[PDB]
Amino acid sequence: MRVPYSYLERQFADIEPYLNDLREFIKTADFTLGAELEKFEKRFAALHNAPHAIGVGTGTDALAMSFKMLNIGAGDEVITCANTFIASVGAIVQAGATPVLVDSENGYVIDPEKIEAAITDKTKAIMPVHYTGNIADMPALAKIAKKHNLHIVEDACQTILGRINDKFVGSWGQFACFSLHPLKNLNVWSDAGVIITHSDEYAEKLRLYRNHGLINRDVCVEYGINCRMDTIQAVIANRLMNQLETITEKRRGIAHLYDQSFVDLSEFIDVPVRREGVYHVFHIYVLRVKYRDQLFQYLKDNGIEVKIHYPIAMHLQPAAKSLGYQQGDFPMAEKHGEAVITLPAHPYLTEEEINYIIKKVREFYLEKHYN
Ligand SMILES: Cc1ncc(COP(=O)(O)O)c(CN)c1O
Ligand code: NA
Ligand code: NA
Ligand code: NA
Repeated sequence: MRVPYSYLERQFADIEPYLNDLREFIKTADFTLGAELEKFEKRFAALHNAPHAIGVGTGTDALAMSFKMLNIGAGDEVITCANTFIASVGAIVQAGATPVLVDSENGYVIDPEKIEAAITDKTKAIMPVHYTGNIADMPALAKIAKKHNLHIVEDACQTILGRINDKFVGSWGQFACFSLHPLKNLNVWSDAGVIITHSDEYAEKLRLYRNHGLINRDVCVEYGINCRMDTIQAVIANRLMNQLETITEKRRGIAHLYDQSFVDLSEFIDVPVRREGVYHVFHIYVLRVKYRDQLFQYLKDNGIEVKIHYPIAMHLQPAAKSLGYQQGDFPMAEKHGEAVITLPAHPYLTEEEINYIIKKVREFYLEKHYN
């Protein structure tokens, strides 16, 4: 059996309804900041019980633009996690700020107990990453931010529908930033980002900033950039998001089945603790395992498209050299690169495929293929 990591071919196999939507959309020629984009934004904001969503060019830009709104840039420090995707740190640098790294904890998110030690006179914000779809410990982070007068920007680019009990992501930061770039639980056919905020003023400012600072075709009130989400992609999003809630819950269901299927293999497989009240959206299903390289080769040889997210931690990337960190600074993020593997875990998998993955993972260890 070959079990694909990507579900895109399956997800968009029933293609005609999308093409039909496009056929009608093209007649309107409403390509730029059009009605469909506003429709999308209102639905997306509502999903997170927030008053405003602003569609922008990419998730990375969403983060950088959030820092711009907060006047965070040259000479400022932004604390984030050493265990994350490059764009998290890239966005800080794009804004002109200096990224400062803190280790992760049991569930791949920023360790709240390690944040204060990293605070300096230059710190202006904390940027927790809701990494793998897990939600950072926001009440703890909010407490720290309040104590030190710091802004929070939530990197939710893997975390549409993320929530802790009564509070959706976006409840704590001035901004929460998301991505619709495939793959995501809600993905369009290109790059796209979204900023949500509860601030009327910041929402208005962002709508100017994403569109050259133009308040109308004749007047630019303040220099801005060209960074808006495409109206035509909002067409795609508006159809797919009809399935967003079901996609996300089914993905959680698969993750739970995996958690249960490996519970007796704690000698070989470390399943992260699932924190109470935390609606982990399982963007990816990541385990820490023994003999990781060997397991990876084995599963691949058996047709399962496993991946590693990611082998080289932020502080060990060539781009990060000038930050001055060294191997040993971030033990959790370092062990992560050595130990993690990601299993295909998307809701377009068949029951047979999911069972096959479980069988092969167990078999590797039970039959001692590591020897
Ligand atoms: C944690 C994280 N933050 C930011 C981004 C950047 O998002 P985008 O690809 O839309 O720029 C990504 C990638 N989607 C991400 O995984
Ligand atoms: Na935590
Ligand atoms: Na996804
Ligand atoms: Na496009």
